[PDB]
Amino acid sequence: HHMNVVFVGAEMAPWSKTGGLGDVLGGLPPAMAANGHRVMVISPRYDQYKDAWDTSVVAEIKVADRYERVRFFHCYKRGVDRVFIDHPSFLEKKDNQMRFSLLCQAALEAPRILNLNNNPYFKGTYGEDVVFVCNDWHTGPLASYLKNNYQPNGIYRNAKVAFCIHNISYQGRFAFEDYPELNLSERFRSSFDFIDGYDTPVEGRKINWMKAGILEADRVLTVSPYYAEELISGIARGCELDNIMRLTGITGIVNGMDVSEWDPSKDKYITAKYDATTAIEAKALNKEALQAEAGLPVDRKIPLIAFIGRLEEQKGPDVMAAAIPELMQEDVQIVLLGTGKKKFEKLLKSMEEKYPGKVRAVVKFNAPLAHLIMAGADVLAVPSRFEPCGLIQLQGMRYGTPCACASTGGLVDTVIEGKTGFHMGRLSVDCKVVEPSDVKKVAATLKRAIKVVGTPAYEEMVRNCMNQDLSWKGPAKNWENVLLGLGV
Ligand SMILES: Nc1ncnc2c1ncn2[C@@H]1O[C@H](COP(=O)(O)OP(=O)(O)O)[C@@H](O)[C@H]1O
Repeated sequence: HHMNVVFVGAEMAPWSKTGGLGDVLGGLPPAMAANGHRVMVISPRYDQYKDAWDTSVVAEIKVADRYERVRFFHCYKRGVDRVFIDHPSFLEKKDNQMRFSLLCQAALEAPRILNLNNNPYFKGTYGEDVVFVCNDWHTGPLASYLKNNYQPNGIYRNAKVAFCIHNISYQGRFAFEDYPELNLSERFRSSFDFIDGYDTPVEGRKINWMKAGILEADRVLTVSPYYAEELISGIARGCELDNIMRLTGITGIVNGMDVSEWDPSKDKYITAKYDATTAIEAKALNKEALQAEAGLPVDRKIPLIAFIGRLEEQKGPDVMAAAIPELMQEDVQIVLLGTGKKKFEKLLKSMEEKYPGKVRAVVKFNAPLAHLIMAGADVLAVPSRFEPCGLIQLQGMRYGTPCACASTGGLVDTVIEGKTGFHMGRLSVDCKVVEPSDVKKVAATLKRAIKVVGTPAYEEMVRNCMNQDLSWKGPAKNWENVLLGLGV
């Protein structure tokens, strides 16, 4: 009931963030700390971070051949030991395994060779009685490395490791010839062994970090009970890949959100701050502000749909694009924000091209506009092919922007038909294709939603969306309940 928890991962918010691998490592740790636990977060140091004080300690780490020395910078925040692995690989305007071999290894060092009494309730060295939580493929090998170099000769021993699957789309798939460069022994080789892209003319033996991660760990996890069930089942399509393997007894906990960064009542990018009680009328102002900014006609009576995502197959921009002509039979505005492929970037761009005054396709990392979008949009459209957690709909609801979404993944957990949004049905999972039945559902659902807008029930829906707790408080209790199971 009083465990030491060490979180490892490539990205770590606020410092190194892009996808919701960042947010997870930024928010879950302190929430877990606030539950009276010794909680640490090891991740690489990508830049010369300000509150990042070198604690001088250095390990030397065996990578391929070269013996590599790492610096350990520290910053101790929010009840949480934030540790940063320093090294010149971690600064690059290939040698990809190297860096994260570094990472997993260094992360095995910081628990012992660091004395850190900053915590008012816990002193000394973290110990060798740990629970490791490994995140995404980048940390796969850690479980392995621990059994290789520690458990045989008395170090850690009764410790355990949980592997968290943030997105099955990225597995860390490498040449099988590159194996030995991990200074792990053959026993573990079999766990990495992968037959990639079978039957297709590109099939090839491969090394798979996630696979290793998954197979070697004491407990496996993902970011959503429905996603867990989608995997355990068969739907395990990471798009290009499929099933990877008969996944076994995996466990899913819905993510929380960074409720401080996204807080309509304190947000500083948007024209009008609000809570649930003034949402409707402030959202109108934000909406018009948005309408201007997007050079669309300013009119609060026009329902505005929003799409915000990386323009990749997983987030269904092609599908969104196909549905536009249909929706343009209605008096509605659609604002899309994201950046990804070319084919999609121009798919949307052509849509703006065809209906100006009604469609605006924006292509950039405009964080300010995302906020503005969240504040002013009436519905968020999230036609995902697959969706492990989803941060966009959590953000949306926080801002009272109900969601019309694909009935896949974490959206099934977080978006309730009638209370906080509108399910669309599940989309064809053949990423490379655009099912006309899908184009139909998407269109259809969006039409319903926009018809709801600006009616009493809609305002209730908004209120529901705002009145949830989407902090890490509830999540963190679920996580710990799992980290309990692990005996340590
Ligand atoms: N153009 C953009 N500008 C600002 N933020 C963006 C943009 N595109 C995506 N995002 C943010 O990144 C996320 C998109 O999906 P993401 O969570 O990265 O999926 P995954 O974690 O599976 O990679 C959203 O949560 C959104 O807030």
